[PDB]
Amino acid sequence: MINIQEDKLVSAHDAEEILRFFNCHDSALQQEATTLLTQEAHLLDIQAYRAWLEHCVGSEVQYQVISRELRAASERRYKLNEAMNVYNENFQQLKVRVEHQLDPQNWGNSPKLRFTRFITNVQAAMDVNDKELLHIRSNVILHRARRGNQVDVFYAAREDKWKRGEGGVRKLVQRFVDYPERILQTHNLMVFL
Amino acid sequence: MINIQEDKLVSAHDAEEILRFFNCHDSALQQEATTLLTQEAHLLDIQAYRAWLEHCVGSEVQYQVISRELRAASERRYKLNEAMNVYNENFQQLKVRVEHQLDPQNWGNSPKLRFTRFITNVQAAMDVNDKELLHIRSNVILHRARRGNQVDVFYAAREDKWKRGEGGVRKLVQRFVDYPERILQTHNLMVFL
Amino acid sequence: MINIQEDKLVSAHDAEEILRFFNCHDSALQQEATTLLTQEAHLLDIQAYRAWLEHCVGSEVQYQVISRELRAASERRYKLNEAMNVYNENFQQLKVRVEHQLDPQNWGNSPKLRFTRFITNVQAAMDVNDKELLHIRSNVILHRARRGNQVDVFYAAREDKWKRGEGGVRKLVQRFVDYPERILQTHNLMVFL
Amino acid sequence: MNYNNKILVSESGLSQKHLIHGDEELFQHELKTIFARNWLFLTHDSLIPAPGDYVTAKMGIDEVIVSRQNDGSIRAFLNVCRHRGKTLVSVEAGNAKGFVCSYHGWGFGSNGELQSVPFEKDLYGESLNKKCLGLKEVARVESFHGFIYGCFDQEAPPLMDYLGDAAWYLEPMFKHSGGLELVGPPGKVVIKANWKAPAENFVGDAYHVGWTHASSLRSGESIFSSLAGNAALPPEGAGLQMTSKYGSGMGVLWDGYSGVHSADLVPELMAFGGAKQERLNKEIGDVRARIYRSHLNCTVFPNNSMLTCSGVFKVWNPIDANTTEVWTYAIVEKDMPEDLKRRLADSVQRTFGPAGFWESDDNDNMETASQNGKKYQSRDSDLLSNLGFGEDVYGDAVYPGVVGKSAIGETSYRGFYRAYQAHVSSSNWAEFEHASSTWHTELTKTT
Amino acid sequence: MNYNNKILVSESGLSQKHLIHGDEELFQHELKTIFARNWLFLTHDSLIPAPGDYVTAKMGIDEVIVSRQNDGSIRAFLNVCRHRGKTLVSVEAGNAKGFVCSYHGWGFGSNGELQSVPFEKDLYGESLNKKCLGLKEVARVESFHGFIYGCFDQEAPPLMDYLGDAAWYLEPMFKHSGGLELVGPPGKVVIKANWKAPAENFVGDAYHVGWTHASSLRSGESIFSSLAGNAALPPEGAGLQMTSKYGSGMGVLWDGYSGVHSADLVPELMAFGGAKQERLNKEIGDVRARIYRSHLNCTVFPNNSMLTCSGVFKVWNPIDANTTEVWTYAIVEKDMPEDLKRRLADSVQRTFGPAGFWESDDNDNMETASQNGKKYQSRDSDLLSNLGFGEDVYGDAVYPGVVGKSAIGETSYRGFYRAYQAHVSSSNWAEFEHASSTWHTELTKTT
Amino acid sequence: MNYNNKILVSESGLSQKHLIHGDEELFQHELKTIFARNWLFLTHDSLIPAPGDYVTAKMGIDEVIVSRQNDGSIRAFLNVCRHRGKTLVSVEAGNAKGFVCSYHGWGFGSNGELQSVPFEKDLYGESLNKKCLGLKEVARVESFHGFIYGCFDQEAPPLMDYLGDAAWYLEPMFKHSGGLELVGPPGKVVIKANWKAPAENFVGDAYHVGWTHASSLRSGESIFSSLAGNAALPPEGAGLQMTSKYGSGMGVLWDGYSGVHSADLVPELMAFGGAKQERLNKEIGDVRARIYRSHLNCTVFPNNSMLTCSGVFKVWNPIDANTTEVWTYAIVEKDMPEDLKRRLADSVQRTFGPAGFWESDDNDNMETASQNGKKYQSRDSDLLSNLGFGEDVYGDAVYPGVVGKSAIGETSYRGFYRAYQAHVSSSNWAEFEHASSTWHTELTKTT
Ligand SMILES: c1ccc2[nH]ccc2c1
Ligand SMILES: c1ccc2[nH]ccc2c1
Ligand SMILES: c1ccc2[nH]ccc2c1
Ligand code: FES
Ligand code: FES
Ligand code: FES
Ligand SMILES: [Fe+3]
Ligand SMILES: [Fe+3]
Ligand SMILES: [Fe+3]
Repeated sequence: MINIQEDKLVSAHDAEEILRFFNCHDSALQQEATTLLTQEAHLLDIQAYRAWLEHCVGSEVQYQVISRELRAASERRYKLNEAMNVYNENFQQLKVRVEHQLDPQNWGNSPKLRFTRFITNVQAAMDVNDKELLHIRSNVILHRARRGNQVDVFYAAREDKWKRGEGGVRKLVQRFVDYPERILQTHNLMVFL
Repeated sequence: MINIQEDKLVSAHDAEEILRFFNCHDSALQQEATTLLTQEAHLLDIQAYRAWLEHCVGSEVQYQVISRELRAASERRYKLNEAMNVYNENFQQLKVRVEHQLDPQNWGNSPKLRFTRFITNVQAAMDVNDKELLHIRSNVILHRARRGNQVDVFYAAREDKWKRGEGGVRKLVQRFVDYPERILQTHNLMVFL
Repeated sequence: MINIQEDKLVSAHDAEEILRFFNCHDSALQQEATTLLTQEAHLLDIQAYRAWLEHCVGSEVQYQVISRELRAASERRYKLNEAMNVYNENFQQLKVRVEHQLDPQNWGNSPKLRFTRFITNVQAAMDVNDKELLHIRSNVILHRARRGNQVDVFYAAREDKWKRGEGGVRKLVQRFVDYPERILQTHNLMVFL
Repeated sequence: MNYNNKILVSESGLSQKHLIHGDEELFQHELKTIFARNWLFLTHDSLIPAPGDYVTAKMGIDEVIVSRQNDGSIRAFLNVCRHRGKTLVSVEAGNAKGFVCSYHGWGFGSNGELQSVPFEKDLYGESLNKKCLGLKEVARVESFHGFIYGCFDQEAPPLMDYLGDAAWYLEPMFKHSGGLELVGPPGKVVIKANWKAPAENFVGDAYHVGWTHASSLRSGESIFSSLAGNAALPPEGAGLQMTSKYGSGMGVLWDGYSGVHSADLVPELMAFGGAKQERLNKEIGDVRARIYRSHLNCTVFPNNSMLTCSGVFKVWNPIDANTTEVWTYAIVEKDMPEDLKRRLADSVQRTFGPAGFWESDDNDNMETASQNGKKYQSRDSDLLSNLGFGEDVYGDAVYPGVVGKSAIGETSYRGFYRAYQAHVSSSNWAEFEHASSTWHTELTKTT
Repeated sequence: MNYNNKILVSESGLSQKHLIHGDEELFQHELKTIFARNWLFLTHDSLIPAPGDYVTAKMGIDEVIVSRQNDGSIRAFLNVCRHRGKTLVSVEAGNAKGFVCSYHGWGFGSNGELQSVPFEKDLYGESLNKKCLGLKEVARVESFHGFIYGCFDQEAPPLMDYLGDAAWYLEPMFKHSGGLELVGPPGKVVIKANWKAPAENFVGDAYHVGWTHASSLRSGESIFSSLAGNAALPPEGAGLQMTSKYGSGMGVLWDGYSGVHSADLVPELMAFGGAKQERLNKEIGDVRARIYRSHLNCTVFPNNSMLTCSGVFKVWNPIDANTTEVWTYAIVEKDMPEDLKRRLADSVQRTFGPAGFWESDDNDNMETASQNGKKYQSRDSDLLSNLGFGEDVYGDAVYPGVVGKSAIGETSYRGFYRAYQAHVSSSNWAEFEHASSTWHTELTKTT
Repeated sequence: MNYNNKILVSESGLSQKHLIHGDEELFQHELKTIFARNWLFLTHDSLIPAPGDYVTAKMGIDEVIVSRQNDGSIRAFLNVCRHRGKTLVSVEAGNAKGFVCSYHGWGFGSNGELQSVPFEKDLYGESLNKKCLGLKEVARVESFHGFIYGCFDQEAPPLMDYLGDAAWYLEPMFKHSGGLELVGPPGKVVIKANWKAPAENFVGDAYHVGWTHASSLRSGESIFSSLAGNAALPPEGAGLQMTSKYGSGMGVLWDGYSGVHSADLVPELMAFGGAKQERLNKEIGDVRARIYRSHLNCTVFPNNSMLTCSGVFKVWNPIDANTTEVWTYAIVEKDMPEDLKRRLADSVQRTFGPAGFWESDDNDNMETASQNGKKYQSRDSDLLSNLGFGEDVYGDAVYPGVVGKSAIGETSYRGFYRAYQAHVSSSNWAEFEHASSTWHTELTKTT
């Protein structure tokens, strides 16, 4: 498909991901992935954070959301840390975040927040090497509303790896998001994308 | 699945709805529901309000959109009206709203409004007791644009009940929306979610 | 279905399109169309513009986005140009736009822009007369983010015609968008819807 | 702009400068001379009936906590911590004996008093003057038959006196009906209009109904529907208009007890009000009993409006010159059956709430009229309120106040804006009184 | 800020304070001294050709209705109801004999007159002075070969005189070509720039083309493309720059009739303009015939810009110091074949419309230069416009105005900003004339 | 408002008017008297180590380019082209020998000099004074152990003198540790608070930790966790507070080297800091070695804050009175192992970054306290900072500055706001010194 020498704006990473999905298409897998993500988003939207952890998140998970520094498209000399991790969580770190959300002294959660998630553009492809693993790509719009007139809308693309698990319970083992807005205008990014 | 004693932020209502969809999955039903909702949204977007009423809305319909008062998460004594009905319409009340939209002296409809709806996260499950009834959950982003520079975007989750009807014409018998923004910043909520 | 004499707000064009999709439903076609559009949006989001042109756009393409002047719903005498073309491109004109995007002296593309597209409400129907052609309707939310704190969100419905092509490579032969906001508040409309 | 000398409202309230709906300096000035000086709606007894019950409300741009005390009284306080100024309460209603600040944990009682400070002994020792650190209290809180109003100014006249001649008109429904309840929670929506635009519309504008609401009248089949599209005007004696010294005023449409309610409620309401009216004839007289079941469109100066019988109750909360936050409640008669209470409340919201189809008809009118007040060529232009001028009377033997004995006119606009000039050009309540010593003469001039 | 004394533009227009692109107090002052004083573009005959046709247009921040009268003249009125100030017309164009207000139903004719008031006899009797209640009228409305301009000031000079020396340059294309039509509707987009940033860019900036538009030049293969990336500059005699007393000015690029059009149109256009030129040689002379088919980048002071030959026509409508609403139309020669008219219009939008790839190149330049005018350390800094200073001439035997006989320079910026100082520091048209009595001497100083 | 006379901060810094967090006129005044007068954080050596490396930074509302010169020095310039004022650099970091303007192509060197102008000879000839057209340079740029600060005022005191008594506290970690590195890029988030709200919180607020951060303390299991929900206060001698002449101050929590880090890092950090401390005992003494491994919550006046040991480094960049852009970096000790550096940086962001769960706890506090400063009834109200007043000392034999020998108090708020009055009421650095000649006496008064 893509040749990044000709398609000059495309990164090598992005070109690898297109290759992964354009090759073998498995309609049934796409539909299964769609259901999985819809169920995950439902659990998150109702703030069932413990259930999300138990039913959707694997023990080996890496949950990562980066913010990349703005650099010149023609840059090639400056070689220092390119991004920073808004999230780079293992299971225990996610659990700490979930406990924080559920603590009755989390004053910011009263009155109760309202979340609505919109998941679209689902694509799925089996890993070539590890048959327990499925690659799933999806885009999310996340709407947060709190305290009468606070409204924050988040937009992103998610690159996931999910394991088959046991009993048909698929679990997230990696989520990667390169957040598209460099300066957030949503007060914070304290939401699970 | 969920235990609301442990998942402290989850309401009993929300936990019941997750139970309904996580149980039996019927892929064909999900796709049928997706088509139904896409067709309904198309009719609404082109402002075919009479067609929507005739083709999509049952005579026994309850079309309800609530706004809940902000209360402390730890509240337990104050027991007065918790919400108010932005919409709580029967068929005749919807018909009145449709006639209002189509009246040539509705000055606010000239120049013609523009609507675009985005329906996502569709889930469907048959009712356990009434085989004529299907539960459908979906999320909507609704974009309204009028008078050159007025733009209002609405976000919500919809809990629907649709009846099989006659001739394959499924009809809405209940729509429930708990609107997530307490103070609207869209001039009004005069849109059909 | 619709009778535009009764459904007074509906245009003849819009009523023709509803007729097209409500008639024969081909579930497999809907899913194929969904995959096609998801793949196209992925290529656009990673700014693989040459690949998009080569893999998704037919040589006979008309890519058209109009802005309609605001007129009275009761107007019937004034008969001068009703719209204007924000885009009305043939293949060569799209190619010029793609070369402009990829030129290293396009200063506005450094630092690199970030795009995220959300495609929903996909409907598909074969053309009655030309068996090489498929009608596809879909809605798009397009999010652009650049230069730290610039964020522009676009919303629209797309009326497409795609040809079967060769080798299973479907290609766009017509895209029509009637842009819903008359006065843009996104700095420009220099995005591919 | 020199507010002492600037003529923003002409003599007799005949016109106003369009800039009053758009000027941000004037908006800031109104915060002082209108909102910090006059009586503002807070809540109803029915919303905070028990000790410890509270709600939050706005007073101008300030937010206050309104709390039922143990002795049965109501006190209100700024919703601002006395330490470093964080907002104390983040919810709209509840029940509590106190409020604790989420920043450093200071705890205040429902009576405003600073009751606890974390680690007070180890940190402040005995140095903290808690008695001078109570929440900033609203000076005046008074009730009009369960409806609670606040005023930041200790010099204000009592609420009953402030209502002036309008009170006589409200009493049949507010007092003699056996009492009203406010059904919450309110709808809340932001509109891009000045607070005065809806205030003036509700205080005195029956002229707009047939045209603005043509579609709603036609579609809802309510009792006032004969006016759709100005297809017809009512009978010269179909109603009256009135206004008062302190700015409050209203329209009266005789017998219109079902108000804006669609035909589904018209029969039940017309039966209910007519039966109560028959009993009130003996208690308060035929005229006042008829007023009870007559539709009153009123504004209690400055920014509280209502439609009796329809049961619409509004607060036009100011945000800036072209932004207002609209709160919509329903009012119901306490002795109505519960099921009728529920249906009436939904109908109030159906017509005048966040998705109210009647309220939608008014949006563009209010927003564009307000926004045009900012436009260069319109700032110094004159908004006209002369309809009916020189036919108003006062001191009538039956109907008090400055009164226009016609259903449709601009009497109430003139009284509202006269009170507004007087306030904007005055530094205190004594100066307003001096400026208002011939208020009714100014309003009736050429008659 | 004292606008009588503040030097915002230095002598000879050599520099301007950066704050002029960001200061909101100055923006408010420009509403009075620029927008309410000067001639502003409204529409073209081709858009309202028949009696009853109308369009809405902005004049500064005000909105007006522009209407073709039965006698063939055009009158314009504020789009504001004379009653309570609601916006009268909510559409952009149409045909009507009158306009009725959606608030209370007052009806005004296409001639601005108050013609009907609902229930006038029953309500106002004979008390309503309808003759003094017509819409507020734009004092002056004049045409330049079908292009309609308005001015709120009755003291303004006639439009033709206001165009001054620039008119001579426009006449070959606007008059001798047989006439132009404006193809609507316009594109409309909001940018976060001051209105002066695009105005100055179009009035006199050829220096930016090769660098700002490097990518567009390279990609579109238009006739001006040799300049991509400053790969090359043109011939000293490739064009000229000019400016005039009242602020209007333009660049001239000899023979560039296909302008910014991509190669797909270059042959047809170059053939069309060259054939017309051959006929015009005998009518207006070789020099003026060449001007006809030469690319003019012009700003008609204050906020109307155009590219002849390219056919780009812009209005930079001010919203606030860092917000402008850009309207883009196409201009075509009336006697061009219809199909060529259609293709040229699409190409205008393709390059300079809402998705115009050339216009996109300029976005960041205009927006950041404007926004930097608000930044503390840049407010008092000097924007430079000295390129070519002391080589400009005036009263030349062939080319009128203050003229720089070079394609690239800043002559036109200097004349634009000189006119701007004079207006901002003047209370009326007489004072502007007094301040401008040695305008060309100031501009040519050291030569 | 007359800033010469207005008491915005009471005597001894005991209280401040709430309007200081909301008044836009004051914000504009702070641009002059705070941001254009004092030292502001730019970057660290570790971010621009090689010749040609640069970053962009804000200084108040201005944006500057900070560039490593060939000789090893650092110079900073306004990010604004000297021609027509376009922003020069659109990226946040890079390496380059110069910067070229995308508008007309002027090229400036990394040293600020105008080096090239397109077609200079053909256009400007020899008329262009390039030597006077270099970028506008930041007058003063100085380093505190690799941390680079800028000041627009040539009259400012040297950075080391400006840090005053706070420097003694920072030196163990900034100098004697072997040096720190800043790990970029920073997180960047806009909050709807005044810049002073987070500045004051970090400079002197330990009182809020147990209550505001109850949930974070409980969930993260960090070393400070015993305070969750004010379940307990620390030992009278658990720390101290200090402040200085020029406004900088900090809290010291003895031995808290793992700071806000969750239990996963506590053992490794406590081992690392304790081992370094043992070596520092011999070099700088037991007290200063303990300070090295003690948690310091500091604000370097006006808007740079940090938590040593936790490694949180913040810039509170002002946008308007109720808007601030928060930049969050991590600081690490240069001689820590690489893997520990990486984990510490992620933990800094985990707790205090854009999705920092601790930082989230503070949001509402800062935002509502700031926004309440705009509310009419709170403008003239007093924010209290009297905790600990009349127990502070100065000139102590061991700990320099004005010092409160208690972990929790408001000493540092008082010193911050004292410096703030002095600046807002002064026209220059000499006047600030005159106003500050008895600074420590004012702060210790009643002791
Ligand atoms: C009915 C009658 C008169 C009125 N004025 C404002 C609303 C309204 C409703
Ligand atoms: C071509 C030539 C000169 C110009 N100035 C502004 C636009 C433009 C286009
Ligand atoms: C730890 C200790 C004291 C503090 N003040 C502000 C943040 C913070 C963290
Ligand atoms: S701000 Fe409320 S306790 Fe400190
Ligand atoms: S505002 Fe136009 S008729 Fe009243
Ligand atoms: S604005 Fe930078 S070169 Fe002109
Ligand atoms: Fe109304
Ligand atoms: Fe340009
Ligand atoms: Fe904190």
